[PDB]
Amino acid sequence: EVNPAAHLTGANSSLTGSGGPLLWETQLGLAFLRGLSYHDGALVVTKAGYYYIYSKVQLGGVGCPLGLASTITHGLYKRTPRYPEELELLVSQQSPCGRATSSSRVWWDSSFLGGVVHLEAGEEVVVRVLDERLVRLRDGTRSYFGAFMV
Amino acid sequence: VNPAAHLTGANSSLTGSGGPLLWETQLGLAFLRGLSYHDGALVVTKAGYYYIYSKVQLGGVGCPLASTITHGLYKRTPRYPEELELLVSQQSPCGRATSSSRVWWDSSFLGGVVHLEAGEEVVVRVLDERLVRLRDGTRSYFGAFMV
Amino acid sequence: EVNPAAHLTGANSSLTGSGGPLLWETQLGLAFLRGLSYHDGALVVTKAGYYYIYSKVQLGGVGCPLGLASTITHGLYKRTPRYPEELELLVSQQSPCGRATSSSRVWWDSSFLGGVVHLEAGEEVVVRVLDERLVRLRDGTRSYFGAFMV
Amino acid sequence: VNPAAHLTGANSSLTGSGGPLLWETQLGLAFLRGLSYHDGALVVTKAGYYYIYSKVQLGGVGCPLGLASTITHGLYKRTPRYPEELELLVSQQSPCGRATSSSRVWWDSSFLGGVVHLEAGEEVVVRVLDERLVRLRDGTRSYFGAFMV
Amino acid sequence: EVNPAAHLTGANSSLTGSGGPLLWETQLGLAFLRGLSYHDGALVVTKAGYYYIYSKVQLGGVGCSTITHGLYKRTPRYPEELELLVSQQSPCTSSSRVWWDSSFLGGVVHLEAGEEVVVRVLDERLVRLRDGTRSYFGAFMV
Amino acid sequence: VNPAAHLTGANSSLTGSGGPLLWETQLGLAFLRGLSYHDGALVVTKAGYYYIYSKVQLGGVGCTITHGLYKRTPRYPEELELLVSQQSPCSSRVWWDSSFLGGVVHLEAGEEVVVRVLDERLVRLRDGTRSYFGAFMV
Amino acid sequence: RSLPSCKEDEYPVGSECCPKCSPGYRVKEACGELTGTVCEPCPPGTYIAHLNGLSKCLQCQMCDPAMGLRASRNCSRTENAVCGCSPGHFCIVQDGDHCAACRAYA
Amino acid sequence: SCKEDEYPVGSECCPKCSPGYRVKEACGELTGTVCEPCPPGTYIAHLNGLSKCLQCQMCDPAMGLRASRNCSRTENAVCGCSPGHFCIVQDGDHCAACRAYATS
Amino acid sequence: RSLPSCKEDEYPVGSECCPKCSPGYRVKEACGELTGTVCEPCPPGTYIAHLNGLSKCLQCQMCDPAMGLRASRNCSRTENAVCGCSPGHFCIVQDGDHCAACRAYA
Amino acid sequence: SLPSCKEDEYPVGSECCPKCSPGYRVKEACGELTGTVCEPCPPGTYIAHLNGLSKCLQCQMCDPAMGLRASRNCSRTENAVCGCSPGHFCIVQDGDHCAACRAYA
Amino acid sequence: SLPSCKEDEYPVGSECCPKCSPGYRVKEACGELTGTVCEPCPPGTYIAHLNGLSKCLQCQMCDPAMGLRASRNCSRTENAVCGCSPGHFCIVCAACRA
Amino acid sequence: RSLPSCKEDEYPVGSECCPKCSPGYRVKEACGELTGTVCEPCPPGTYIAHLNGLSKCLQCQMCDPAMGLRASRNCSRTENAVCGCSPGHFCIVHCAACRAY
Ligand SMILES: *[C@@H]1O[C@H](CO)[C@@H](O)[C@H](O)[C@H]1NC(C)=O
Ligand SMILES: *[C@@H]1O[C@H](CO)[C@@H](O)[C@H](O)[C@H]1NC(C)=O
Ligand SMILES: *[C@@H]1O[C@H](CO)[C@@H](O)[C@H](O)[C@H]1NC(C)=O
Ligand SMILES: *[C@@H]1O[C@H](CO)[C@@H](O)[C@H](O)[C@H]1NC(C)=O
Ligand SMILES: *[C@@H]1O[C@H](CO)[C@@H](O)[C@H](O)[C@H]1NC(C)=O
Ligand SMILES: [Cl-]
Ligand SMILES: [Cl-]
Ligand SMILES: [Cl-]
Ligand SMILES: [Cl-]
Ligand SMILES: [Cl-]
Ligand SMILES: [Cl-]
Ligand SMILES: [Cl-]
Ligand SMILES: [Cl-]
Ligand SMILES: [Cl-]
Ligand SMILES: [Cl-]
Ligand SMILES: [Cl-]
Ligand SMILES: [Cl-]
Ligand SMILES: [Cl-]
Ligand SMILES: [Cl-]
Repeated sequence: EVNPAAHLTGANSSLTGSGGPLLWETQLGLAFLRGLSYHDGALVVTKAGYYYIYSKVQLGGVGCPLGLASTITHGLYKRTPRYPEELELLVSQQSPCGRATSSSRVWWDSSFLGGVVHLEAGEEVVVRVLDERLVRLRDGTRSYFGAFMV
Repeated sequence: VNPAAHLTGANSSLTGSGGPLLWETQLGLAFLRGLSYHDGALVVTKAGYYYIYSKVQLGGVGCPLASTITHGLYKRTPRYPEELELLVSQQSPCGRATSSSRVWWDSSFLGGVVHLEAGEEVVVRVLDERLVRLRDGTRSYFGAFMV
Repeated sequence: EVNPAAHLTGANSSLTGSGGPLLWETQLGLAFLRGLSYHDGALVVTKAGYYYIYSKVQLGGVGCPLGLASTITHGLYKRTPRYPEELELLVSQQSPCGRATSSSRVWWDSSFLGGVVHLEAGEEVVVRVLDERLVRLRDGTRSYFGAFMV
Repeated sequence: VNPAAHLTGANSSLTGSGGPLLWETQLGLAFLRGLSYHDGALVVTKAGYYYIYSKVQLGGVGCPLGLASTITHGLYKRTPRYPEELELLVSQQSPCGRATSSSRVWWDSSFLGGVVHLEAGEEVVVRVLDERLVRLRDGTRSYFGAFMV
Repeated sequence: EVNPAAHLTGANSSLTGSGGPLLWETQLGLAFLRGLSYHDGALVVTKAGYYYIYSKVQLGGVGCSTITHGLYKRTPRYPEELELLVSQQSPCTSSSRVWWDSSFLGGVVHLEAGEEVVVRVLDERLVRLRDGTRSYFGAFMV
Repeated sequence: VNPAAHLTGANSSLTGSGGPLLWETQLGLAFLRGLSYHDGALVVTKAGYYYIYSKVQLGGVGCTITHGLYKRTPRYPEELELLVSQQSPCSSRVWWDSSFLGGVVHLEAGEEVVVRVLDERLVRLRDGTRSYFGAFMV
Repeated sequence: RSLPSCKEDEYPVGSECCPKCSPGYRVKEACGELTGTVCEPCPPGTYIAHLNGLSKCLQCQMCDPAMGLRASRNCSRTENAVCGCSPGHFCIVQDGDHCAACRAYA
Repeated sequence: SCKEDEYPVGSECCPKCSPGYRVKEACGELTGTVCEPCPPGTYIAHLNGLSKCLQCQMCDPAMGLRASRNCSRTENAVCGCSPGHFCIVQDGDHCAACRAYATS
Repeated sequence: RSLPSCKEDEYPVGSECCPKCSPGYRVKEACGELTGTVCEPCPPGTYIAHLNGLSKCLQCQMCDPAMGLRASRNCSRTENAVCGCSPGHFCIVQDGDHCAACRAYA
Repeated sequence: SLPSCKEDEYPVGSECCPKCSPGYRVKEACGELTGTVCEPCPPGTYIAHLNGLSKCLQCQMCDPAMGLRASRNCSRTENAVCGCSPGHFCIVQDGDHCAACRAYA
Repeated sequence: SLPSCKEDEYPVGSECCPKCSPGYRVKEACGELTGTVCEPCPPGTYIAHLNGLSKCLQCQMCDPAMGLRASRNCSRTENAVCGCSPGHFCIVCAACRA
Repeated sequence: RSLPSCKEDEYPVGSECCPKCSPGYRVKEACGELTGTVCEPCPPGTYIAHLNGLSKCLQCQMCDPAMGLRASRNCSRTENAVCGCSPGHFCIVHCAACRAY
């Protein structure tokens, strides 16, 4: 009785800039799927139940697009045929430049979330960050998206 | 059936009274499966090891008392007359802000595995409680599952 | 029958300064091992599989340490006899203080990561923080390292 | 013919890659006499003892951010006899810090020399830990050489 | 026609604290002697002639006057050491702040058979030994 | 015979005239062997590659030094920089610092090398052991 | 040349299709081969704005007075609250549709 | 139902261990609470039914702190300022951080 | 005190050692009693830099133009990519012995 | 590149001879019939990999006057590593490791 | 002690040889031929005067990290000259703060 | 068992021993079988303070006015200059440097 689990890793394709969700690697390096699928950025549930889902995104930059006004949103969202809108699950807000000055412009910060949610067969979870320009991809170890059934 | 719970930040969520944060247990994302709830606490029914977690969303329109925030998970047990700290974080966002009057946001996450006996309780505390920014249950929450 | 789990806590000897991993307490207080073991800072896997691994480190300071790098990592690493270097698994990059930080106030910042990884028997996981001078040890509740099979 | 060389600072010297400094080998003051060059390294043809040397000019306006407390300038051997570089001759400096007035120019030159044994096919390179400190000009201020003794 | 040459490296016995010269390693690691000898800190000349001699010492410490770093000749022709090549440097601060500074000297000097060259540093406690690559002493005939 | 020389700072070493440093060629540790000297310059006789070096002892009672080796040749009407260092020397404290350089250069018969220091006032002459200038063929 | 699917007002249930529930209502029991979808109203504090097949309603957002905010529109079973500025406050950051934080006028 | 000096273990109400002592073995209907002293570095300050002692806090020298009261089996350590340091952030009875006096 | 181990050129499979694959390749199948270790080369965008018993190659790092960087050496089977300044940029942030961000000339 | 020896060998003249184990240096190079003759690194030195070195690497010292002591001693196959002396805490960092410690006040 | 050559020639062994124009180096020294052959300086080098040099002089690089750019580029007859980048002012030109 | 050696006032030449020269003089020519050590005075700017077998004299030290120093004792063929403070000047750091009030 295999327990569903997955870990997907930041990829060179990861940031579409389309306003769609982030995409993720599923097969290479540290990424894998066990009893879950993937579709267009989404972990797709096969087996219904309660899943701990989690994501980390590594942020950083040389200054911010908006100065001390800049705000980041990092979230996990459910897509389901039962509703025609995406539903927020777990969301964080950060003020990434809040401590920066003009002579201290370069910054790095990670955002992590996790939580247990109920998912039916055929439902999907995706990760979204606004603004994607602050995501600093490296090699799949700094940004990632996963789940396992509990 | 493996116990699990996810509790969401609530209208009530802040009593203000030196008591812990309060949470919603049934509406929306919130649920209890084989754990119970009482006055802010997840209450354990089946003894074992649990991964407990909490996220709280902090923020403010600028910065007015204490610059240091504590966000913690704590155990209440008839085995000891004080709450025991389990997993605790400290944060300083206002202390180091370049502008005192800017809107700011910061999210505090923790989790870990702790051992819990039947009848033992876990609560979440934040000081100062007024830095917690409630919305719709997606940004501040409290959960657990047995591992 | 017994699902492997562990939780290891910061302790007086956690910060060796040797370029090696953090060490941890494994028995007293909140620390325990159940079906995992410990060796020089590592959780040692005995039963192969997929594990959620996590670590928290409490950072902070009075002012900012001299000569601190611009970027600091907090990460989980795999040691395996399949490779003579450690493999990065899950890493956060942060800039917690610098030049512009006031010499005179206390700052605090906590770093959490988690994720699922595949581990064979005899493989190990360790935690590293690039500059240990930022780690603020207390009583085992602010810095820690754990895992459980999923 | 006694092996000798002097390589000089050039616009490609500072790669920022974590590799060694690169050098000009033919133009101006640079030359190779019975030694070769490859990716920053002086490559030995005739086995023996060589005095090796390097100067790097450091300086700046202010101090680069996040500068380490200990900066090294050194000469290192690469050999097929070992899978890592071996340190030969190294200096530690603390050229500037967060206190350094960001309103003025500082300069400091680092020189080292010594005799080492090199076999045929072994290589010597120069590294500086933090290339942002290095102030290239025209080949007169930073350089790398050797001659057999 | 074998040209005398030597390179001697910092060692754990290098700093005697006795008012005498620094001592050095002569065989292990990167150290060697070729047509020169060694005795109590000194390179001892067998073949008379002009030598380029050199020393590097790595100095440093955490917080903290003048440092002196020198090469000196001992000769039966004079009851005292002759200063050959010498440098003075200022040390050093936060007393939480490390400083480092390397001192290099080189030059050509005439040496007869049986004459000796040694290295001295004052104050010896500011020398930061590591692994033989930071502080060293050598020569070759030119 | 392999050419070589070591020249020592001396009472006349700093002219204060905008010309190069001068040096002692015969007394104490100074000597010339197959090289000559002329108004501060080491003068080459036998052409080829030389390791040239100079040390200058700098210092002061309270308060950009350039220290350089230079080529004079009838092949060009200006001095040519060979090897040059910059140092930030320096309120009210005593300080010392030594500048050393060396390197291999090609010199033709008749060509000259000199040493300059700006500002010359910062050179602390003592007895020829602390500021010197030398070369040898390699 | 498309593929067949649930209608807009239906949702999947196995390989079948069941009718969606109305706004302000959630599914209590799925439809069966005789039986219709059984719907129940969203309890207070929650909403669902559209036809749905959700088992649970959506939590209403609170408008944070500490953020200089107040409800332009209270929550109802069919609609989320909307937040705008309190009296004596101006919006300092929009979040697209709505306002996120307001400051006083001194 | 347990009185003050007892605590619940399964179906039973068991006697508590004294301060400085931990429950090595819970009471059964037939065998008593077995109390053992906390090992070094840990403490329990009250009558208790804990299987594990509380870990004592470490006073961090890099924060300008030392132990003004050592950890014992019944009492957590308390922190105050190191010599040549003064308090800049205060908690309850102790400091959370001290800075050093400047000198000339 | 250590346990007995395989040679610097071998790696554990169960209770025995097998030979390690060369840099640039990963293990496709382990020794049997009478099968050599079958290695397979690293796929694009991955690398392994040493002799290894790894079942999966290491992911190559990306050099971010938004940080002023480009690859000064491209990922290869045996070597990770390495980053340098983009043209018209100079290094302004260091990470250990290498550049982490570059700034465009004004 | 050029033609090279296998990982467990190193070049001797125009040929290749087997490398010595970690902890050992080359005492005598291989001939056609005769293997590489190796010998253990003396105390104070190390070699951490298969190697063709004639001389061991010198171990680093940990300077008590910088508030340090060896947390791991030099051995034949491994360099010493430095950590704080008792009653000292790290105040200076060199990359991932401590370069100096300060005594408690 | 006299120069080997009159002002407009330079010594090459026993002989006195004609010089080469700015921007050109001596490719083939006088010897069997009474005359000199001159060839252009390669890119990145210069020679600014009448000369008997076998190698051209390396042009200086203007350091952006010091707030400098070339106000005059390097050419075969002239070295680069450095001045401030846009928005900077000379502090020493050898360095430029904004 | 002690070993043979030049006398105090002699110095080694080859396998043999020659007499040293007086302070203020250097060896111009080594002693021979029939001939004495030939010595010659040290030129101005140099000294030698003891009997010696040196081919060169030691260079006298200069006293740097710029460091607030004057010669208290001038250099001579047999002793080195010694420096102290100039008038209107007192020692900070023999004094290596002095201040004007
Ligand atoms: C929401 O409810 C409260 C009290 O029940 C009322 O006073 C308020 O005006 C309502 N707000 C709006 C915008 O309808
Ligand atoms: C705490 O215990 C230590 C350990 O021996 C002792 O040296 C120290 O003085 C004690 N401090 C106090 C305040 O009792
Ligand atoms: C690396 O790859 C690209 C093609 O993808 C090529 O244009 C570029 O020049 C290569 N870079 C290097 C440094 O070889
Ligand atoms: C390293 O060596 C010393 C000297 O023998 C020894 O006493 C000490 O125990 C060693 N250190 C460690 C941590 O093993
Ligand atoms: C030393 O000699 C100088 C120069 O001739 C002379 O003027 C001075 O008076 C003398 N001073 C002493 C102290 O001998
Ligand atoms: Cl990544
Ligand atoms: Cl919320
Ligand atoms: Cl802790
Ligand atoms: Cl240069
Ligand atoms: Cl050393
Ligand atoms: Cl001098
Ligand atoms: Cl609901
Ligand atoms: Cl307990
Ligand atoms: Cl315990
Ligand atoms: Cl693997
Ligand atoms: Cl070797
Ligand atoms: Cl050795
Ligand atoms: Cl020429
Ligand atoms: Cl003599």
